[PDB]
Amino acid sequence: LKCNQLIPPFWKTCPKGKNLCYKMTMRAAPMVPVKRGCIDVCPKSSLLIKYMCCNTNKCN
Repeated sequence: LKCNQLIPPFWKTCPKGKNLCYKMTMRAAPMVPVKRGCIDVCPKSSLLIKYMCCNTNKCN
């Protein structure tokens, strides 16, 4: 599995046992996926911050 990076097509390889891709967005303004990488489990949505979790190549 590999995920995206922020702006640049650097992508970001997932380490073993950490094979989601997330992108962290705002609840108030999910315009910019401001944080990005691979995670063990789904980071959960909050009031101020939203996620989308997945598992696909250059998903996120």
